[PDB]
Amino acid sequence: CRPPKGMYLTQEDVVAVSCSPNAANTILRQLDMELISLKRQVQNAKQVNSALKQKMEGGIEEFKPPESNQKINARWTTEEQLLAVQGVRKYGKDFQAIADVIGNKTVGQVKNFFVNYRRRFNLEEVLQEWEAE
Amino acid sequence: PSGVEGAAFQSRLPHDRMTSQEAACFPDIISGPQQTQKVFLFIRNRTLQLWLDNPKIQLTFEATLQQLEAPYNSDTVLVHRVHSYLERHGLINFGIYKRIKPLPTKKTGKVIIIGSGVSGLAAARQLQSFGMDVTLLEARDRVGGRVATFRKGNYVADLGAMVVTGLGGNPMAVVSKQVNMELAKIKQKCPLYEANGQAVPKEKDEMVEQEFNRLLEATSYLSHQLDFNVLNNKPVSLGQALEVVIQLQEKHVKDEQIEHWKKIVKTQEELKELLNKMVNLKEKIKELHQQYKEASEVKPPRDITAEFLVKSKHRDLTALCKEYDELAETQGKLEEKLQELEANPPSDVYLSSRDRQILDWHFANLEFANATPLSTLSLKHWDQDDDFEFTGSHLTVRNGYSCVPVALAEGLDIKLNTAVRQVRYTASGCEVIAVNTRSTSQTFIYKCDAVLCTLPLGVLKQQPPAVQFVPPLPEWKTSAVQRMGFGNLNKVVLCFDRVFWDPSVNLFGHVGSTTASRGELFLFWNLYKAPILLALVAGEAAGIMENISDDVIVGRCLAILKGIFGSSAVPQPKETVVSRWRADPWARGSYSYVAAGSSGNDYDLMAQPITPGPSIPGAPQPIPRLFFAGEHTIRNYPATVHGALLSGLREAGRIADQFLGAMYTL
Ligand SMILES: Cc1cc2nc3c(=O)[nH]c(=O)nc-3n(C[C@H](O)[C@H](O)[C@H](O)COP(=O)(O)OP(=O)(O)OC[C@H]3O[C@@H](n4cnc5c(N)ncnc54)[C@H](O)[C@@H]3O)c2cc1C
Repeated sequence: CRPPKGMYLTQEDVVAVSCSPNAANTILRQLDMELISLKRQVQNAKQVNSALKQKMEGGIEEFKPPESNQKINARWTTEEQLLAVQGVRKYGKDFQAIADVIGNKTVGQVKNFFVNYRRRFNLEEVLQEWEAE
Repeated sequence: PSGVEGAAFQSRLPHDRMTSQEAACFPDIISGPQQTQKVFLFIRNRTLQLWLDNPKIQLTFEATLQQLEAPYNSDTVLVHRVHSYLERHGLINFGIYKRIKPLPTKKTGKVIIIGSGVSGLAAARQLQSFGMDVTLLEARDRVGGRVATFRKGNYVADLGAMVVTGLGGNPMAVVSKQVNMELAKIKQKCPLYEANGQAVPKEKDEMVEQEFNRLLEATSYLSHQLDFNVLNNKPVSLGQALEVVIQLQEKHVKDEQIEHWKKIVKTQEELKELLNKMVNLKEKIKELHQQYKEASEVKPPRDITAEFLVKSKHRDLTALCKEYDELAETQGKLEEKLQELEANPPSDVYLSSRDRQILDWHFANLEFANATPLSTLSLKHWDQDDDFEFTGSHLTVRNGYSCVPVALAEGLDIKLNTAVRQVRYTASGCEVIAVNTRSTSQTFIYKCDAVLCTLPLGVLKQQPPAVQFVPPLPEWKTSAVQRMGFGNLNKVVLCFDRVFWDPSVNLFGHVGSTTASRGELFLFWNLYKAPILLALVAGEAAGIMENISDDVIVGRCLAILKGIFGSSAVPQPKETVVSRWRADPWARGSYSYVAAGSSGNDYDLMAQPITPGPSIPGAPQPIPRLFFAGEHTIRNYPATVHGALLSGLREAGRIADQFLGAMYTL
């Protein structure tokens, strides 16, 4: 009913190999050429990838800034407000980043701040500015 | 099976159904109601049984009816009809039996039989048994034909037929009871031993073998499922189909490796692009660090935009460092997934060489069993006679198979050294012209009502003809003779003074160096009491080796065997014989095979008798005059002894029906 398991034979493949006396060799050579042509091609990209691995030597540890683990505190000092306004100019509504900058403010009190002072600091104008970039 | 069904089976008949042969003789019954059929069958099977239970004494109608019980012996014509049909068609009282009713004083009809083969002898016994007057004409100086059995001293070895391919349904079973053949089972275990001399290990042996068998079922799939049976207006051979399959099997191996490396490169391309992305992050990060440095080096107290500048760059930097750590994690994965792949590659190859040569032996064994190159077997039909294979272990005749023709020969008018040159068959009877093989100026003429021809297919195929038919055989016949295949295979007999081989092993194989020579000496049998080794040449080899001196051939054997068992252990042989069947002019080959382009049909065409046209024109249609038997005439049991033996039984039946008429049909 079906070819024994792991034997492979199709109408197309049988027709394919039979067409000509040599079609057999032909077909099997292309597969042999096409193999070496990928084996070499792997050889390259190995070296090539190994080149760029030499360029990443050391890693980025020597560039890791010192960490600041200062606790949240929801009391807005005037400079914290100022840092914020500037963040908006630099980040748009990325309130996560902005809070990262301010350092001791979660991501909400930032949205809060956004909508509390949005009139007095023209945070709409500050956004329109960030936007045009 | 047991009892009466046992007999139906042991007589190659379905116990629960009437055969076409039976339908033809008992049309009343088979058109009749079920009940009578069951009676008829029982009566048949029962009678068979009785014969089978004791084939050393003629089974008489009396003895038969005697032993039937009612309801069945109520119809005593049916019993006779049946008993008589079985006797005719040699399903009972065939072979060598003690005749209860000494032979009819006076004989009816005259038949000349060509060839003292088994087919010939079995026919001739029957016809004689049926009262006819029979003479056999044989070219050789002995009976048996392709049952040849070398004998010198205690050495005894068959150069033709030596196996009894199973007793389940084999007429030779019966004959073995009537004649002492010393049947010894053959232990199928055959260890192979590469070109060099080194046993093949279990692991290979089985891997390869199973591939062989797999490859065959494959071919079948092409044939039946994909209809791969013609190619460029020529019929596909088993060989072609095997190559094609092997090809495709290789093609797949490659096709898989390809798509494996295609996965490697594609994963490298993932890794590459990530490395650029990572090396440029390296860059931005390195620099962005600087700016943070610089901004942070400005000292407090600072105004807020400068304070912002530090903090801004700090986060912007920690952010990027995070991104890099992540990608270094991703990198670690692609790097290790890259190591899984070049660690776990698909199959390098389909078959090494060392295997593909072992596989070549599994092919020689097939070429040996079919007496022919697989380039020549019909893809569609080479194995049509498969369903009819017997049951039981295969066996050998340990005192030599010639014991059988010789037994059969006993009591027959056989003329040896008589070579038929011409067969003339006319509306009014036939004459056969023969010569003395010894001095061929001497001529004989034999007149007879009928001729039964057991001439080998090789001999029939011969050009120019060894035997002339007058008139010529009709084209329908002569085409079947071309279309059919008549193969070849030879044996070399090595008689030694001591056993230097394993006595618990009957046969063992040698693996040839090349495909083109997987035939040569590829198998050795150790089957006889005396220290004899027998070596087969199969395949394309048998053909070529026929053109090589014996000494050389025997050399090549000792070589092979020295390589297997060591130079100190391989004496010279005391005695050697070497067959050359294709050369042998009374055989011109070894046995039939289903050529590509032929069908089992041709075998039937071979058995159809020939009916000469009328003497005077306008005179009415004659009787059939020229009849054919032999191993090539019997579709379901070709190329065997039993199958010849049966063909002989068949034609005797048919000839007697013709010339003595058949009372049992009413
Ligand atoms: C090497 C070999 C091994 C075999 N092994 C086996 C086996 O293991 N098992 C098995 O079951 N079968 C086997 N066979 C097949 C078997 O031997 C034959 O099928 C069988 O013996 C056929 O008998 P036959 O009467 O049809 O033909 P034959 O036995 O050939 O008889 C025909 C007769 O015709 C005679 N003759 C030819 N030309 C003329 C003429 N012009 N005038 C008068 N007489 C003529 C011949 O001399 C011969 O005696 C084997 C055959 C060979 C060659």
